[PDB]
Amino acid sequence: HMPNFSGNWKIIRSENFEELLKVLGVNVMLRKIAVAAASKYAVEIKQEGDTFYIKVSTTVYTTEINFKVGEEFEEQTVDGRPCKSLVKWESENKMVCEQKLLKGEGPKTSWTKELTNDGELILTMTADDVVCTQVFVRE
Ligand SMILES: *C/C(=C/c1ccccc1)C(=O)OC
Repeated sequence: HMPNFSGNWKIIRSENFEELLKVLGVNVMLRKIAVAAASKYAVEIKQEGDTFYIKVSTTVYTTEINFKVGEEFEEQTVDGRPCKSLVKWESENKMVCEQKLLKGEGPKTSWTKELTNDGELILTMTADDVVCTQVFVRE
């Protein structure tokens, strides 16, 4: 088991989170409470080959996804709406996920995760023209 995405990550920066949530139509007071909650984001990943288990948690809330690169799975937008998601590799250490809402119309959502050369995990989340960036380090 060589070094890959696998491991336990804690956030150290969080740029544009508030504006992402605005685009997704979250009200001011909840955006502010979500920004506070976001400085305790922790991520646990177990990666085997193509196949991923990911646990994202804050203080009061936790979610898990399991997916295979290339195969459709069901999950949620940053704002809770169910969606069909599909993950593709973009390079050795970057994956990108396109999301389509199960029900309704709304903004085009996507995320990426990427391991950098100096051992950080970077997560981007996109809603239309707005890009949120979160940097994590090994716990
Ligand atoms: C890693 C991750 C990111 C994410 C961001 C926004 C919407 C859905 C997913 C995730 O969900 O892993 C559980």
